[PDB]
Amino acid sequence: DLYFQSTIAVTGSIATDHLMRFPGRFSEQLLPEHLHKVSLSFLVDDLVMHRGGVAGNMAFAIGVLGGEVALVGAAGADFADYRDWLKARGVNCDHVLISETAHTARFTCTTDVDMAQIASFYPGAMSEARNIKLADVVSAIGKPELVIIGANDPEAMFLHTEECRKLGLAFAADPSQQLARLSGEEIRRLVNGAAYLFTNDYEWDLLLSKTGWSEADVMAQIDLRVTTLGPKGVDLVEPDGTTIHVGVVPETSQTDPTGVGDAFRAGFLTGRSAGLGLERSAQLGSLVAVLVLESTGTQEWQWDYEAAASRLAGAYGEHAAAEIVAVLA
Amino acid sequence: DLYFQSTIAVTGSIATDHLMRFPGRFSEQLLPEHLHKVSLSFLVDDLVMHRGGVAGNMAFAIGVLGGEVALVGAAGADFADYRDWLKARGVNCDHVLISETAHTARFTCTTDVDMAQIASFYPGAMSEARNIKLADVVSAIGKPELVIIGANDPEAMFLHTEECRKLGLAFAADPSQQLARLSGEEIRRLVNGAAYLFTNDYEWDLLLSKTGWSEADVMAQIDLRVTTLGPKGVDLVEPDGTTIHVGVVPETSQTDPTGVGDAFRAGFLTGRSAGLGLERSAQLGSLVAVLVLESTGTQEWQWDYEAAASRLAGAYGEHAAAEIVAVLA
Ligand SMILES: Nc1ncnc2c1ncn2[C@@H]1O[C@@H](CO)[C@@H](O)[C@H]1O
Ligand SMILES: Nc1ncnc2c1ncn2[C@@H]1O[C@@H](CO)[C@@H](O)[C@H]1O
Repeated sequence: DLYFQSTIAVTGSIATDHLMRFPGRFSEQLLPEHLHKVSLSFLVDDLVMHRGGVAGNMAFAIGVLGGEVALVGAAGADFADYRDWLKARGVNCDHVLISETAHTARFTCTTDVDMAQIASFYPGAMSEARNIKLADVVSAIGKPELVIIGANDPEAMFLHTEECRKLGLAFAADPSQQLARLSGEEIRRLVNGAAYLFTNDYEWDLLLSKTGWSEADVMAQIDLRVTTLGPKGVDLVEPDGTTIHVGVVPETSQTDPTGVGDAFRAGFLTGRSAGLGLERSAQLGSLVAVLVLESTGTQEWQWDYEAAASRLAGAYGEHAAAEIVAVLA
Repeated sequence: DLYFQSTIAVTGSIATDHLMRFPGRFSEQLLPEHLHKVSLSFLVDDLVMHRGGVAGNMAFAIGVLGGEVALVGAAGADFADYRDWLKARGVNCDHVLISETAHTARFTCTTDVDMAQIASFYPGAMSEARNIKLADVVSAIGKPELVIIGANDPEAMFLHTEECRKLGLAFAADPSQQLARLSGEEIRRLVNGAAYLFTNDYEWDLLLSKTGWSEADVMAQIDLRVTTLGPKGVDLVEPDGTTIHVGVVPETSQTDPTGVGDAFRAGFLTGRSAGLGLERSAQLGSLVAVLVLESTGTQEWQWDYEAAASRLAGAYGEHAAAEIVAVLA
């Protein structure tokens, strides 16, 4: 592709999140005989609304961190206010498709005492993301260094990936939130040639369960597997074997785990974009991740290059801290 | 209790239900390693709003069937319209507590291809049900023949049960939807002296799991256990052993399983109130149940004493049909 260069393009959902808390344990209610057919209803304690969508969340964090970033997804007419919120953190919202008729997607999530999460996602306007052409985005802003293919309209996820394939754009397969809806055929066609494959360990097992793939089958198709491991940090795997592991940044609170994955990805890719190695990028990712864990909502954390250095030092040593803080603003 | 007699009083929730469909299988996404901590998000196909709440649903069906019924629960100021809907089917709504400040409860439910259900319930005004005194209801309308203690504000469930205990009113323990939220101590104190204990088989196992009780411990405290069994119908158990079983009324469609339990209970109790035996009452219950299964929403079915006779005959024989249709309007 001989077109001019220029950014991270974040594709994926744009939504309003309704986050609720169940003051009990989901596992305790999940009987393994009855898992053939669940019958679950959780009386919640709390209900609160925040800006969301995987693409919204990732684009926001890249912007906070000072990265150049374009948000590419479909929203309802209601988007104008959310746009202003994103633009305030430097997010390019020019290529957001605004539906003439449909409402911005709605996420309804319940979190339990162990940070387990059970949620529904109503697409609304998201379904129109299949009508967005990345070719038009590239035309206007140049080739991005990376396109993130986040959870989105299932058809859009594939069309965007195919467009990256034919445009010769590097892409990160980040199907996370959609693995439950996507068939094994649908997951398989998103993976080949990915610079990065992002998931957590559950989703990793779900992917391999539904694809019929072994880990070896996947590593042959991708440049890097990134698998977050909850409290055990993150694994960075290479073509066949080499594995870098970074442990979490210890949390002061487990408030709300929504968007923790999105935040890690944004920090990590920002790190990678700034010439940081895999280990250092994952350490920065882990910090943004914990900042999200300690706040309610996905985009309600702050940046403060002083507190960042301090925390990174405390978890990873002062070499890590100094290396990360430097390659930034 | 030497106060004058008169009705079924239905206590439990009053809500707005948001019902969604996941065009996949929950079980297929539920990995049994990862059940320690789930991470589930379902892209849904459909979102629709209907009148709901266990008490709303049960009171509605008793009313449709021509029964005398009083609805006792807490709702928001928004209740006026829902009231008119209930009154149109003969439901006494005089003893509904209307919150000055809080919103009518919200149920958000996702149903999969196998009729499994995963849901959140936001109490809002329901929490004020703990301020309702059944003594005041009894004062105004006389002693009901039965009080149903449906899923409600957890504290209200117990206060209502205690009030039935001291007022000497027969009550049906129907904790179904709240078993997930209630502790084992909280479930245990709802059961003693119940004329009926209603659940499905999952909830039955959940109850015994969380109470630390054996089936024998429960049967010693209640007059009858009624355990619905999905496609395998319903078990009616007696103090120690005698078990009547009634199989389902074969469905023409599996549209929406929400409120199927509530409908069975309403039909069964209506049957019991009309001097029908346990078997005949469960057969009538099973019909209301299938009528709910075949419609979207909980209160969107109809009555048509001609089609009722026909269906009952087809499933249970024409003796059953004639016996049930007779003791009604
Ligand atoms: N199935 C889904 N499809 C697209 N986005 C989703 C889905 N489930 C959750 N999300 C978004 O992902 C979360 C953060 O990772 C929320 O902000 C929510 O809006
Ligand atoms: N946890 C709960 N507490 C009270 N009512 C509930 C709960 N979960 C579901 N419901 C109500 O029960 C359903 C029917 O049984 C819905 O109409 C819903 O409003």
